[PDB]
Amino acid sequence: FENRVAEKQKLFQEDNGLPVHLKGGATDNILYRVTMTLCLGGTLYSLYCLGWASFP
Amino acid sequence: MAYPMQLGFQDATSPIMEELLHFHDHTLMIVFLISSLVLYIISLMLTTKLTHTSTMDAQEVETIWTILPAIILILIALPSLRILYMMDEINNPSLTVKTMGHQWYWSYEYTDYEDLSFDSYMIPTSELKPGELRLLEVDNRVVLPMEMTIRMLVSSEDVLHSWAVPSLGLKTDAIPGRLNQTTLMSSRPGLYYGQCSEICGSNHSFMPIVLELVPLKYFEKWSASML
Amino acid sequence: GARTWRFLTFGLALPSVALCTLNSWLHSGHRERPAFIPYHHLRIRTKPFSWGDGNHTFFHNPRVNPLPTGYE
Amino acid sequence: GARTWRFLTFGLALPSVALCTLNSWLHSGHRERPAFIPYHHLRIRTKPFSWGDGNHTFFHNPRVNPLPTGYE
Amino acid sequence: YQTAPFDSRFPNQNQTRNCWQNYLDFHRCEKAMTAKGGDVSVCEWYRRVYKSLCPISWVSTWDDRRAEGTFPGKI
Amino acid sequence: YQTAPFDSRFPNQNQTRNCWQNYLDFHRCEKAMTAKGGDVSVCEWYRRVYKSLCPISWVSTWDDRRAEGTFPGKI
Amino acid sequence: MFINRWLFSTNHKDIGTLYLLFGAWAGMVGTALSLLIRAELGQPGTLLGDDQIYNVVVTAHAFVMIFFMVMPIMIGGFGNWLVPLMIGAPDMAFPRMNNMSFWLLPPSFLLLLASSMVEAGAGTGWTVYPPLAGNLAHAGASVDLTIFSLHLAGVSSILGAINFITTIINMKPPAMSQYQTPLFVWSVMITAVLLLLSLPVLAAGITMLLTDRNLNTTFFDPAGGGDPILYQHLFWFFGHPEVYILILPGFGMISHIVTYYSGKKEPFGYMGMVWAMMSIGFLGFIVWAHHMFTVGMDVDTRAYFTSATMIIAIPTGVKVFSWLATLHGGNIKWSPAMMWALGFIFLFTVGGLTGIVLANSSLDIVLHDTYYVVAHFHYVLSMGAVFAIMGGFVHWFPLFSGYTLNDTWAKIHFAIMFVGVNMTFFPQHFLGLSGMPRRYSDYPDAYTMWNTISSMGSFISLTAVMLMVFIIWEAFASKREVLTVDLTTTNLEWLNGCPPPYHTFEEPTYVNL
Amino acid sequence: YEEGPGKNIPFSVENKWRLLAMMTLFFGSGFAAPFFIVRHQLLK
Amino acid sequence: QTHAYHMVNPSPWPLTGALSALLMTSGLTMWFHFNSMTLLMIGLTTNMLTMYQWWRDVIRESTFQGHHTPAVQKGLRYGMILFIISEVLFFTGFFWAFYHSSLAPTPELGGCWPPTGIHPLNPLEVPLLNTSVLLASGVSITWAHHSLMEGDRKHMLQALFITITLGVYFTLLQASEYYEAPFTISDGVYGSTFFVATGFHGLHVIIGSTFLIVCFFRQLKFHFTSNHHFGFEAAAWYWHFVDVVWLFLYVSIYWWGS
Ligand code: HEA
Ligand code: HEA
Ligand SMILES: CCCCC/C=C/C/C=C/C/C=C/C/C=C\CCCC(=O)O[C@H](COC(=O)CCCCCCCCCCCCCCCCC)COP(=O)(O)OCCN
Ligand SMILES: CCCCC/C=C\C/C=C/C/C=C\C/C=C\CCCC(=O)O[C@H](COC(=O)CCCCCCCCCCCCCCCCC)COP(=O)(O)OCCN
Ligand SMILES: CCCCCC/C=C/CCCCCCCCCC(=O)O[C@H](COC(=O)CCCCCCCCCCCCCCC)COP(=O)(O)OC[C@@H](O)CO
Ligand SMILES: CCCCCC/C=C\CCCCCCCCCC(=O)O[C@H](COC(=O)CCCCCCCCCCCCCCC)COP(=O)(O)OC[C@@H](O)CO
Ligand SMILES: CCCCCCCCCCO[C@@H]1O[C@H](CO)[C@@H](O[C@H]2O[C@H](CO)[C@@H](O)[C@H](O)[C@H]2O)[C@H](O)[C@H]1O
Ligand SMILES: C[C@H](CCC(=O)O)[C@H]1CC[C@H]2[C@@H]3[C@H](O)C[C@@H]4C[C@H](O)CC[C@]4(C)[C@H]3C[C@H](O)[C@]12C
Ligand code: CUA
Ligand SMILES: [Ca+2]
Ligand SMILES: [Cu+2]
Ligand SMILES: [Mg+2]
Repeated sequence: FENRVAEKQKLFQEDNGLPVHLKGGATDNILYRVTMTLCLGGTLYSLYCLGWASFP
Repeated sequence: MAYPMQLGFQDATSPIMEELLHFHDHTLMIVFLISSLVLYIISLMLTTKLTHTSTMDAQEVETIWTILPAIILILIALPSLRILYMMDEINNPSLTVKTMGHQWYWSYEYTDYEDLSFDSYMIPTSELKPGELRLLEVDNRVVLPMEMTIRMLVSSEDVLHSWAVPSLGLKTDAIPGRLNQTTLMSSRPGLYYGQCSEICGSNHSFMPIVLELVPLKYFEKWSASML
Repeated sequence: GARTWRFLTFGLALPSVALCTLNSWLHSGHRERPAFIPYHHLRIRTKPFSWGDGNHTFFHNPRVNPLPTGYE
Repeated sequence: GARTWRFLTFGLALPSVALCTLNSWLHSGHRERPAFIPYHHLRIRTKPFSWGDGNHTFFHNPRVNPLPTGYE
Repeated sequence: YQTAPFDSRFPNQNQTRNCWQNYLDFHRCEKAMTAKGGDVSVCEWYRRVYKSLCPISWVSTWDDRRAEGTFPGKI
Repeated sequence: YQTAPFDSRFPNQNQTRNCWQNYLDFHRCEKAMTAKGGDVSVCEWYRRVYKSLCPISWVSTWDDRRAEGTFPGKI
Repeated sequence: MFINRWLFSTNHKDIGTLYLLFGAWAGMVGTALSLLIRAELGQPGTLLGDDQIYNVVVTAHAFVMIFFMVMPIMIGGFGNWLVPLMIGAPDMAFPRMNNMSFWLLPPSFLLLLASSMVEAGAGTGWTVYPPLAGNLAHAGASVDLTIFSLHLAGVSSILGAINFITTIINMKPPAMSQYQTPLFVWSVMITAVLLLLSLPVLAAGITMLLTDRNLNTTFFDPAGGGDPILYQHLFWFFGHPEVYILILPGFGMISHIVTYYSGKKEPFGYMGMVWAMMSIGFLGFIVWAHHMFTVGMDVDTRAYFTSATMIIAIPTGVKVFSWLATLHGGNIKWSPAMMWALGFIFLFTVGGLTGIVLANSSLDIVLHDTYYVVAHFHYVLSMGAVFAIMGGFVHWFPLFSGYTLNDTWAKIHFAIMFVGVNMTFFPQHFLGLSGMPRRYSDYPDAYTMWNTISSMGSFISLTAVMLMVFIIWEAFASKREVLTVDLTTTNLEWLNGCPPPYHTFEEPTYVNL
Repeated sequence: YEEGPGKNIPFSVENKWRLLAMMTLFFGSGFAAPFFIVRHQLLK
Repeated sequence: QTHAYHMVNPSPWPLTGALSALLMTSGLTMWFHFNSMTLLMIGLTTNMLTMYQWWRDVIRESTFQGHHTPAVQKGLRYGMILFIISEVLFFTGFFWAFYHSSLAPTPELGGCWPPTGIHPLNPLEVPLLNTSVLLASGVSITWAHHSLMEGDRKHMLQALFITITLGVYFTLLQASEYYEAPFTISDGVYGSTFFVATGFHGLHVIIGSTFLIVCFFRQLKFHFTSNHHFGFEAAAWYWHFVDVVWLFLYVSIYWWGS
């Protein structure tokens, strides 16, 4: 393998205003949307489960 | 038992409860004095227009602030530990009684000679006889001889309980798989009450202890009648 | 230095592992399982396990792990 | 720093020695000596000692160290 | 015999092992006295002491386990 | 009885504790049996085993020490 | 921008603000639970008709006040706001991990309120002792949800401890030694070390309880050779350090408040104050079995725990006398914050002294599991922690908000709260000495008068809480913006204005050697 | 981000009466919750 | 700024991590009580996604953006040491449970340790091999460290590969032991202490191995300099912690406890 760290330094130092979690490009957006949708949906599901379990 | 508007301990029924009363009086005098001194000194610091706001040297006063409290703690610990080692000293009990905690009642076993055992349940409020005490009476009291050294062994058949009789200075946890020992000696005949003293679920408030202390001859007649 | 720690890796550490592997592989045969006794301090069941039929441990081995009622 | 090790000396180490000195102080005073029993595994004499009468240990204490024949 | 005396082997608040040791001692002795058809009166001290100290439910459980072959102590 | 059988408590080359245990067991039993005025015959197994295993000089020394009150084992 | 700022924060001040809001809400929950306790005990006979529910209310009351009110306010709120400011640091060491310590608390709280809503709740006491807390006596999910609530609270505080220790050690000005950091910063460092060491032992213990309940382990079950008393050792090995965790940041805030309103540049005997907190922290690890004097331990063990426990009075007395010596010679400003701090010194002293009574195992036989213990800890912990929090809140409210409180209203609030807590808790000493057990839904008739008075006091404190909400509303309603504050030369947290900008110490302080 | 008094909080203080509503809902929800949990348990 | 510290970009991962903890705990509850694994699998997924993206971002901030000044690196060193201390005290609670049970065996066990009916593993067979494996891995990881400091890419990768291989070997040996063990977690306090203490240790071996694998791939991608490689140092410290916990388990549970 070859040392491509300089090319990643250039990408992650680009003056584009992106926060570090989104600065790799479109794939970061997709992974963030998957993670947040599973967390928020999972959390809504956990509240439904609480509602169910709160009664006989 | 406790009485209305009571401030202090139930009257001592055993020599070790007497000792604890005297020990508490000693320690409470100290608590009072230290509480009062701190309140007084707050008031003294707050009641002068005189000022001193420059750096103060702390070394000399910190000797007083450590030595005087050290002495006071030693003056508490000495009598404290004397009583602790008295309530450990070897005695010859003449009787062993077991109590087993349950959700929510006590059982008693007197197995020195015969297999005598019985359950002791709280008398419900709706069933109290006139002049009987709410939450404190039981159907079967723990009949014991007065003026004699008794070994109590305490355990549980379910969760933790704790077998307590304040006027005798007694509190011993009831732990399943463990047999805890305490010594009981009443100076007096009569009825002596206590209450379960480890949270054991919904009816923790409702499984009291009642000792019935009688002369040896009457204890023997009661034992004999049980046959 | 790196040279010294490589020398310890190949000259001491891995030879030790080779000798313990040989030791283990010499005593790897199956031991004869002991008679079943339904001791009350073993095969504890206060609540069914959250898998299978509730009565099998997670890495249950039929050859050496009896159930509360004995060997399968 | 020296400042920190002095703080530990005076704030932890010497207060510890003072507490253990109290503890020792309080539990001192002679305990009664046990009945003499001429056990053959104790008061060993295979050769006389090279001092005194040959029969007294180097820091012999008459109150608590019996001879082979019992307390002096 | 009035009750079990102080035993220097078991001097603290936790008397579990005192009960257990005297139950074992009684049953070991009883088995020794039956295994020559000997006499179980020899075992009486251990019987009185475990009967005095041991909870009835412990004695009853241990007895059941000896009969079942599941008693974990050596007799 | 021919000799002392294999004892899984003492499976190795050093048999010192086997001799010692059986000597203790014999004398503890003999004490428990003489004391109720029961039968020392129930102690016979321990006697045969310690006599088989124990050097004569050990038994002799231990007997002397029990008589002197200097035996360091509990009987 | 709202989600980025308040859900995705990496800012010590905003995270401190979230902790204060969280803790204030929790305090309302904990106060409502306390009033339900006192409504039941206000008259003999049953009110709720359900003593399992009473036990669930008492259990939840403790967990909410300790884990969701005191610790979030003192360490998450005051700690995050003040520590970086007092050492001129631009943020915490781990500003993103900081945000996760915050966001673990709402899920932790949700698990606690799920415990109370499913089955019949966890009526265990906050100690959660087996076998009552086991799968026979508490079958169903309630205790498991309580254990998981504590795991999330535990992780939140362990990561927060790592953050505070690292921040305080690594992020001071290069010239500033540990012996030039303010006492509040010392108090947080020491609290964080106690958290780091104690919470993992609790985590081990409650994990064992979880496995006994769900995986057929027998750590605490005598049928498998376990021991209920092992749970108590693990719990209290954490629990004693926990009570010092609850008070130490309070000690720090009191030192700053007493110094400030005495008009002093510095507390009396700084190095003795550091020594005293470190001594309390250390001794706090070797005393736990004073919570176990009735379980059947050996006499020599009881003698050791009595003696070790009493030693804590010595460093504690140095702090009390040092606060008094900081007042000495002051130009005293009778601010509401000063009132809270003076109330603290007295009420803390009373509760500490009843602790020394309880340290004596012999007497503890008769006082254990009675209202004497409840009286002790509501003085030293409930009033101590609460009075330090209220003093800190009214002192630093203008720093955090940019707005002033009405000082007359704040004094009224103090007066009501002082009467209420004393009327509530002082009579519980009498109930304890006369043998009323704690954790009781009902009591023999003899105990009626002092329980009646105690319940009347609880309503007085309710009136104070409601007034406090009004006082906070009035400050934000009126918008009196801070102009000047005195003594900034010895209170660095004020020197960037009210409120300080989002980013402070972008250019660090200059401190030479 | 907005800086200064009234701007460093996740709630608005622009209108004291809207603020009173938000603070009432906020503290009142916390205070009410245990009363409703007790009711929920009693109603089983 | 004219300080050397790191002002971190606003991040969603604290909130996703906190919610992952809610889903894993409510998930365990729903598995233990309500016979369902759904919430638990969502929580495990979101936890793994959160850890992946958070630690990715730390690599972006350090290797790619240059935010790890000496002051920042010194902070992370303290952070990792304090984290390891918290993990030592967690293990201490399990050792306390072990010694409590084994030093005072109750009548239910037969009043002996091991309990009646427990046939312990021979500590001289696989447990001794496991000991040689983790000790050897401590030697190989030290070789990796020195190779990196000396600027030797090939030998750092070989030494780190050997370390990971030994970690995997330990894990497969322990999995085999678990299956072959004639006692279970339900075999009273013997099984309880054995499986919970060695099980949490095996979890930490899997975590440590995963950390070393992350370091292996970062090294393959030339992230580490001969002077700046804190992720490698942290993984080495963690790995030494895992070894030391094993040595205490081996002496306590396998050897003294047999
Ligand atoms: C910090 C801890 C703390 C606090 C503050 C309190 C506060 C109160 N507690 Fe209690 N309590 C405990 C900890 C606490 N408690 C614990 C640990 C138990 C043992 C449980 C068990 O046995 O298992 C217990 C148990 C206990 C009992 C014994 C129950 C029994 O044994 O059956 C009683 C009885 O009256 C009681 C009453 C009260 C009352 C009336 C208040 C309050 O009403 C007193 C007044 C205080 C307030 C009203 C709080 C005000 C603060 C805020 C609102 C925060 C504001 C925030 C900002 C300014 C940012 N509590
Ligand atoms: C803020 C929290 C806090 C603090 C700081 C303390 C401080 C102390 N506590 Fe308390 N304690 C609790 C919270 C706290 N406690 C809680 C919550 C429980 C119950 C848990 C439960 O069961 O639910 C409890 C229970 C508890 C028990 C168990 C009682 C039982 O259950 O039977 C004991 C036993 O010794 C104890 C003692 C002490 C001692 C000696 C101190 C010392 O640190 C106090 C030292 C202070 C002083 C002494 C005052 C100032 C000193 C001077 C002015 C100098 C001069 C003084 C002398 C010479 C004496 N406390
Ligand atoms: C091979 C080496 C390492 C392998 C790791 C384990 C693999 C599966 C599970 C992984 C998680 C393990 C961690 C420790 C938890 C408990 C048990 C784990 C030990 C284990 O694997 O034990 C097994 C049982 O697992 C069981 O019950 C069930 C196990 C699954 C359910 C566990 C759920 C409990 C989770 C507890 C969460 C607590 C988290 C703590 C957070 C603290 C933060 C402050 C043993 O098998 P057995 O058939 O009884 O006997 C073998 C007979 N031939
Ligand atoms: C307070 C601690 C300091 C100790 C100093 C005091 C005493 C002498 C010096 C000690 C040197 C160390 C060890 C030598 C061996 C024995 C002494 C052990 C310590 C001691 O002092 O033991 C005493 C016996 O001393 C006796 O026999 C005394 C015998 C004196 C002669 C010693 C013989 C020397 C042995 C040769 C040394 C060889 C070293 C070789 C080095 C290696 C080279 C390759 C104990 O007194 P006691 O009355 O029996 O019991 C107390 C009853 N109340
Ligand atoms: C199938 C798998 C099942 C198991 C899943 C469970 C979890 C497994 C996770 C394993 C941990 C992976 C951690 C990877 C960390 C990568 C980021 C990293 O290493 O980041 C480094 C900083 O260290 C840092 O933050 C240090 C970060 C330290 C992280 C410490 C992690 C330990 C995590 C333990 C998890 C809790 C366990 C508790 C269980 C009860 C970056 O700095 P450098 O290396 O100097 O580089 C910069 C140079 O290039 C410049 O020249
Ligand atoms: C039953 C199940 C219940 C369990 C619930 C699990 C709880 C929560 C879900 C966990 C999700 C974790 C997600 C990853 C967190 C990584 C944190 C991390 O690595 O934090 C680092 C700091 O901590 C450091 O180093 C050293 C510390 C690293 C810690 C890693 C996380 C450990 C989590 C669990 C451990 C509890 C402890 C076990 C002992 C009790 C980085 O700090 P940041 O502020 O980010 O950046 C700073 C920048 O300068 C970096 O460039
Ligand atoms: C993107 C965000 C994520 C959103 C989350 C999506 C939620 C999915 C809803 C599915 O609900 C499931 O329904 C199953 C069937 O109805 C249940 O099966 C279980 O319950 C059954 C009840 O009949 C039993 O047969 C078994 O225990 C078992 O199959 C199970 O508990 C439950 O989870
Ligand atoms: C050819 C390649 C060069 C790496 C590079 O410099 O880019 C080499 C250098 C070190 C090698 C690794 C090390 O030799 C250790 C391992 C050796 C095994 O036989 C194969 C996998 C293994 C993990 C190797 C894979 C690959 O061949 C690597 C990565
Ligand atoms: Cu039985 Cu409380
Ligand atoms: Ca009532
Ligand atoms: Cu404590
Ligand atoms: Mg108790």
